[PDB]
Amino acid sequence: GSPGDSSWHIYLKSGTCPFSFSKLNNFQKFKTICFSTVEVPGSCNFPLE
Amino acid sequence: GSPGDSSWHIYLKSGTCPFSFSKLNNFQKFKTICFSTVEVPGSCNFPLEATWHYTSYTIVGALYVTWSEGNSITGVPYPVSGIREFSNLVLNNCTKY
Ligand SMILES: *[C@@H]1O[C@H](CO)[C@@H](O[C@@H]2O[C@H](CO)[C@@H](O)[C@H](O)[C@H]2NC(C)=O)[C@H](O)[C@H]1NC(C)=O
Ligand SMILES: *[C@@H]1O[C@H](CO)[C@@H](O[C@@H]2O[C@H](CO)[C@@H](O)[C@H](O)[C@H]2NC(C)=O)[C@H](O)[C@H]1NC(C)=O
Ligand SMILES: *[C@@H]1O[C@H](CO)[C@@H](O)[C@H](O)[C@H]1NC(C)=O
Repeated sequence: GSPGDSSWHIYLKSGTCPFSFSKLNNFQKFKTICFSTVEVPGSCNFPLE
Repeated sequence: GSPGDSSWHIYLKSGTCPFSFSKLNNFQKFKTICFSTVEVPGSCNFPLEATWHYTSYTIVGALYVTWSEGNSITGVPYPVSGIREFSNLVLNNCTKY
């Protein structure tokens, strides 16, 4: 309710993917994506800090 | 018995290894290999993919492989049996030596 999170700063880093997270909303073209939050072989990652 | 697998297409992809899977049988030279199917630190991988008439894709497993460089172990296309020392030579028209 009261934002005790005013001091904690949680944000994304830049991992090993050959693109950025905040620039997927620009006109980037792919073939298929399938995001996930558990480990899948053959996949890069964005850490969380 | 009856091949219900006539519609499912399971095949390998190309992972992060600096060579290909279908070209290890050519005359590639290594030092030691030790293939495995469970996770070992310091090893690249070939993913394994499944699909139904190429509509939707999924990832099933992997193949893990280590190596080191050398000139001791050599791939061979097919196991010729009976020969004491493996060599081959084709004369008089165009080959790939
Ligand atoms: C500091 O204390 C105040 C009151 O003691 C907390 O305010 C309420 O705390 C309760 C229980 O934690 C919450 O259910 C209410 O939502 C809080 N009020 C509001 C307006 O949000 C306050 O949260 C405390 N600060 C913390 C825990 O960081
Ligand atoms: C579709 O049905 C037929 C018969 O109902 C299946 O044929 C046999 O199925 C049994 C049990 O599944 C197997 O033990 C036999 O080996 C099958 N026969 C042959 C010649 O293979 C058929 O397999 C079914 N198709 C499926 C399950 O995809
Ligand atoms: C060329 O190589 C082939 C190998 O398939 C062999 O059959 C043939 O006799 C050779 N010579 C000529 C003139 O085609």
